Amino acid sequence: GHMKYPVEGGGNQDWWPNRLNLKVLHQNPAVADPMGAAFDYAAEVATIDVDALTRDIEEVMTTSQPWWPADYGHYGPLFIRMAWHAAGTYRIHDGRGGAGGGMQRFAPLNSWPDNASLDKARRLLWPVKKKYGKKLSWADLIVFAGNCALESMGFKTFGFGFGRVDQWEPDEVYWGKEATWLGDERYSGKRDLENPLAAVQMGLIYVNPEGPNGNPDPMAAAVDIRETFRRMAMNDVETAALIVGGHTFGKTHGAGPADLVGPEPEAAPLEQMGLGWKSSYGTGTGKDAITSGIEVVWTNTPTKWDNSFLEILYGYEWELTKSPAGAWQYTAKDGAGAGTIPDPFGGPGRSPTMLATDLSLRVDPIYERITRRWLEHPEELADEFAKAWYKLIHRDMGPVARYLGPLVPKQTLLWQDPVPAVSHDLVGEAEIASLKSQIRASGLTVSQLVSTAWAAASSFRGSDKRGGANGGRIRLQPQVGWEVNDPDGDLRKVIRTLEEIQESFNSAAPGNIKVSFADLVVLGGCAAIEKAAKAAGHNITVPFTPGRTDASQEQTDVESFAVLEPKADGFRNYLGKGNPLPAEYMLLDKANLLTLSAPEMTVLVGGLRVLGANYKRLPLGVFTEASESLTNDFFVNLLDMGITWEPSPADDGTYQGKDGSGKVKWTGSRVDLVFGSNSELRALVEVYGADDAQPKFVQDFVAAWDKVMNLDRFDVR
Amino acid sequence: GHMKYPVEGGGNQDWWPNRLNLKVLHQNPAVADPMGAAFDYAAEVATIDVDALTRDIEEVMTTSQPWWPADYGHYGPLFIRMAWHAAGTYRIHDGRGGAGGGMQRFAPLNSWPDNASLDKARRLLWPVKKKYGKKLSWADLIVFAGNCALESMGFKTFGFGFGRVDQWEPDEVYWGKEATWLGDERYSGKRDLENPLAAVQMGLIYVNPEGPNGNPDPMAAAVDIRETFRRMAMNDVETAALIVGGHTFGKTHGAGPADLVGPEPEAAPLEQMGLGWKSSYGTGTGKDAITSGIEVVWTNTPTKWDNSFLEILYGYEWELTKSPAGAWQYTAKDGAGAGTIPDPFGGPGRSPTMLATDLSLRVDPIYERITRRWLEHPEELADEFAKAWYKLIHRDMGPVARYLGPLVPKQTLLWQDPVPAVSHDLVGEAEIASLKSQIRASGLTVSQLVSTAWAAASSFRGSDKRGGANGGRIRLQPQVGWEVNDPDGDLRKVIRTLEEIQESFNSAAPGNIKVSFADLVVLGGCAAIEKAAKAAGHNITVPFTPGRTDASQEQTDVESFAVLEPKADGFRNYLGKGNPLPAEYMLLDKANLLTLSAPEMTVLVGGLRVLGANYKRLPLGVFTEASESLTNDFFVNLLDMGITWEPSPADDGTYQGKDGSGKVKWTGSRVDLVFGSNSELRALVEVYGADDAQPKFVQDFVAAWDKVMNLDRFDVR
Ligand code: HEM
Ligand code: HEM
Repeated sequence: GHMKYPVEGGGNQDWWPNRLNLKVLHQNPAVADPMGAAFDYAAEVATIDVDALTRDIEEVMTTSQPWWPADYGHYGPLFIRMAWHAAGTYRIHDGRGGAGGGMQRFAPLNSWPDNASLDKARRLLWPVKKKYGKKLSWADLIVFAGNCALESMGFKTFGFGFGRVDQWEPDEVYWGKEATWLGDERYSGKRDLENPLAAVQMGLIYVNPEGPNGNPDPMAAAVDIRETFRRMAMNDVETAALIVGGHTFGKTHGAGPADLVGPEPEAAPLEQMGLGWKSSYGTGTGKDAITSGIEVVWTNTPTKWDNSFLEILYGYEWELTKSPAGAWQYTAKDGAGAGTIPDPFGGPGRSPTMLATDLSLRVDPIYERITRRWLEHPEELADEFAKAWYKLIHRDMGPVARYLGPLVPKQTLLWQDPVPAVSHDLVGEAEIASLKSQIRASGLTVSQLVSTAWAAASSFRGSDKRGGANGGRIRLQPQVGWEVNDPDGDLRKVIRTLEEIQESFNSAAPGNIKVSFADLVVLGGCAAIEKAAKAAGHNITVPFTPGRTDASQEQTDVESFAVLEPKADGFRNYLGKGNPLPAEYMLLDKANLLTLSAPEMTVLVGGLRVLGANYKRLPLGVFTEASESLTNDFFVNLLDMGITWEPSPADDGTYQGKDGSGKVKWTGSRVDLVFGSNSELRALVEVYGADDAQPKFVQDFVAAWDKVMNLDRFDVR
Repeated sequence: GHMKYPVEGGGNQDWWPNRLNLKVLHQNPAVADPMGAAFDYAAEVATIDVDALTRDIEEVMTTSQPWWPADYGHYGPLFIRMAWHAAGTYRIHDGRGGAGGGMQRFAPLNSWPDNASLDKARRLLWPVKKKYGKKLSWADLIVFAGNCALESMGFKTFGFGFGRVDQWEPDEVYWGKEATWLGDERYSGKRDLENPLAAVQMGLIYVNPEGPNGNPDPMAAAVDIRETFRRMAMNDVETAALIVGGHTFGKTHGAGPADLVGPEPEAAPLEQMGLGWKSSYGTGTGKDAITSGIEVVWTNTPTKWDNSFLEILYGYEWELTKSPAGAWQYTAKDGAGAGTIPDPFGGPGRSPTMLATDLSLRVDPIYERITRRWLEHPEELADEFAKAWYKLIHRDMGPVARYLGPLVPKQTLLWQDPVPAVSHDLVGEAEIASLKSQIRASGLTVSQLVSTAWAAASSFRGSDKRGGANGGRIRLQPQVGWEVNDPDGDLRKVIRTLEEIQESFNSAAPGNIKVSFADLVVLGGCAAIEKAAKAAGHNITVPFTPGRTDASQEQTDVESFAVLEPKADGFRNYLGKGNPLPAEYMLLDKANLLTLSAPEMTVLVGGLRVLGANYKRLPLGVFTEASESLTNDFFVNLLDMGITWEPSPADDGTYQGKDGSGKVKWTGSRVDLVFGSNSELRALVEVYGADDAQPKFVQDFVAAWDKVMNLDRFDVR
């Protein structure tokens, strides 16, 4: 190999290929954001004229463009494939992917094989982004072009939510190890797909449309449809609703050989202006379009909503054939329905065709039972496509407070993890003071208060903005019984105590003030950090924002919440079994999911350790001789060159630090030691380990802790 | 080949390996900085008791630590090598390298081979940094330790300035193409060393202590030293003074086999806490230490400033031999000097030894008379050394206004590109605003105004902070006939039209207020920009700050301003020969040297296009029909899908954009089109191309233009 200029990719990653990459803790840095620091997209969208945006979109859908003429003179279908592919990268394991950041316009997703032709699809909406400017993000516009497409073609959607903030540097997500497009190195066992992935091959949204590995077997393809969709929050009924209702519109494109198709956008020459997949077949567009290489037209009304798709799937029998590019697809046997399917540009009619994956809705017994009922009762299909399409293009929006606009329905949806609305006067500065003191007298230790508070709030992840302390769910299933949160039972004693305090406060309160459990969980950790700063000779108040309310078990989807459990949390020195990488990489990934910077991550580790927040209260990293005191001792001792460190003899992932006498003074994990070893983190430890650093250490730790307690509080922003 | 998790370095560089890398425009992001936004290092280092610091560094130097015992009981020489290596990465071609950022504490410099065992040298200064905290940067400290060490051991230095701010992420710099340490792929012809490097192998500071490619030919090593040191801005006399000066102290370390020496710090295990090159030879430290493999001790006074080096070099005859690690070195003939050189731990005492690099001082012609002189005139050695060492260590610190502390001598130095201080008074606001008219009322157009301003300020590189507009040096050589600056065009006409009004404003005689040329070059472009903005319905005011003064040709080292000649500047669509990478890369690179953000680069290019700023006022990129109007036109037309780009049939590295009618309407270069092709740039373009964007673009343009005019103005901080 050869080392390159940094402007062409070079860097220290090339000299130490598996080195921690701290650039994950500064994604989308403000230096790259062209908008001012005072710019609030939510404020812009709140003033947008929806009825004008809609018409300008319908005006775009029905005005063909010579560089990509419109099938049946309507782009609606194409925009549905666009919105579905923007949302369709979402995966449940890490919450990443999805439409919430508009990431389909940047690499690598803009160049994914399955996003072929969507480069053109987005281009067609620039006239729309231009008329509306800073009031409309690309993220909102992309997904809204589909919801407008549906309504325009006969399907009344459930509603819509604006508020997706545009970004400027693509989020980096691990999409698989395969270095080859459409590669498959992601299965083991009996068809067990590698977590966190949610697609069968590198570059696909979900499944191969020619069946597994290209084997056009409907019954097997359905195993993949079932499972990739599951990993995208869709059950059997939602998946069938989605596939059916989607293919009620539009058509495939495979008019000619696929080896006539040029390089993907990110690899294209300059003169193409961001567009890729340029084809020398015929016009290279329109009647000669080559997208997937398949050539199917599911319905006889490609631009209206009706029950044609299932009528057709069930009213013919199907045999296997080749498209003009040689891809597998099915056709109606015995020349049935010849000439019955309309042409994208006026040519002769054609005869019905389906994909392998479409036959799976009839051949699979679960899906047969679902689709046959909709054949006989199509109105059930409308209701389920409404719900599933809503879920799909909103799944990563986070709490409802974040949904803006006049088309936002008012109904509770379990998959949003609802939280009740405030019912009483929120707790003021005088009651917050009283409660910090009541909690400090309750008998709960500093460690109990800070662990519970952290466990509740750190359940947030910024990929999809699920999780967090609002809801009160640390006392509901499944969070009460996550291994990290409750090794030996202390958690339910804390819960018990905090509920007595809330009850007695609420029955004595002045007037109509009431505190929720969810708030007292957070308030308690703020109360302990104050007490523990005082013990170190710092008088400081920890901020606190009331407003959380208490969700109920019935309002908490236990299985949906399953993906949020930490298999590893380095802030509590917790390392469960089965993580993809060593503990220090997981630490950074957890730091990334909490939207934390390296300085913020560094300060919270050191504080949490001396506060006793360690899982099982283990001594790993607890480099202090004070109890329940918020000092910067973690940083000072990490830098003590009078300690010698070796891997512990029991090969237990711990380290032994010996002082001059050869006696063991400290013990540590890989997560602790990486702060003294990694030359960027050690730099940060030298900041907080200096003699003049303890007041700054305390202030910056309070700020980082307050930032974690508020991660889901979009109700106050 | 396998894609990796981002946290482990994976990203879109893996799928398109030569793609354009924009993080180069957000090095040292703010969210990675642990110091506040309001952190003011200058205001901190001013508080420092400099005498106490010196005393503390002194106590470090004489207290051996057991994990790296001190040769001769004094870490002074180690600290000087440390300091020489921290500065000794500098190179004149890009002004990158040098001690200004303290980059030796980070990758890859912390792990370069020549920087061996300096990890322990930096580790020894932790008690000092700990004591002084935020009032003292590692950058200042590393360098200042070497200066203190000199004085400590008998050499009075010319002085020292503070003010090098610590950074928190490596600066990634091209250090060569070789993917092997000590590798060599940089030499073509006969000894021609690829620009813009300044060392003979990958991971070296200058040259190979065993002669070129290990050939201990002093005469041949002299060619490397000369060419190598000249690229770090040292001439024959400076260079001879540094080698003699440095090797007055200390020794080399090669006590046993180098394969007993473990991995370098960035590849070393966690438990080594940032250190590397751990060694199973004997104790692995001290008398058994191994750093380079050579075992030479130059002087009999290794902790004192003497002339013993040159009396040894000339008082003996040097024959070839080998250290205990297969290392080529030189030693006395005939068993001369037996026992005269003392051992660093009370050993028996040894014969004299030199490096091949050392013998270049006696074998080469030019070095031999520099040196033979000093053999009888150590007062001249001493004087040149302090002159050169001072420069070696402040080369990248920029304008002398930046030098902080009580140790800065006021003597002007020529390499500092000195600028006369504001003698008279400066123009107040009613004087500036009364003075723009008299530039507007000149045959000078925006094209000549706006451009010439740009050519002045754009002279600045952020790497070593040299160049810039202050100094009036555009009137002077070599910025006079810089092929970018004048295609033999209106520059003199604008120069003398401005001098004409310089002579004219000062001769007016209102009092003390005299006006500098330099200040008017800058002021021209400002008012021009104001006219353009009114030419487009914006009554605008472009900020302006007086203070520049005009230097003289006698105070302008011409050979030292050569390396500031842009072989490329995309911002005026210029591209000479020789550039190592395509146009778009050198656009990004030049914007990095300008300390510009990607939003800033974009708004700038867009504005300068529509102002004829372009080299030879060529039409490439000028996507507007107005002249000298300030619009976003460049962005709007860049996003015009009715335009069709293809390379120009003439293959000039240009393109044509036809409007469907087949007639070329726009033409452009790569630099122009990369903004409409690259997915991240086009995102920006689409902010400033939108309908509601015109005010913000002007607003953002003035701010970004202001930034470039004010780059070197450290004199107003
Ligand atoms: C197993 C599931 C699915 C498979 C295998 C699949 C595959 C495909 C393929 C291969 C194409 C056309 C590619 C080309 O143009 O060459 C397509 C088109 C399309 N897909 Fe699907 N898809 C699936 C699910 C969905 C879903 C969930 C939706 C939306 C809710 C959807 C909506 C559409 C639409 C509207 C088109 C028409 C595009 C146009 O008219 O230009 N598909 N699908
Ligand atoms: C052609 C130029 C130079 C070459 C090839 C060179 C080479 C070397 C080498 C190989 C070592 C051995 C380090 C070890 O094994 O411990 C060394 C040590 C040293 N160098 Fe140089 N050097 C050069 C210029 C300089 C300059 C310009 C200075 C200072 C102005 C300097 C100061 C020192 C000092 C003080 C040491 C001793 C450090 C100690 O005692 O640990 N050298 N040099």
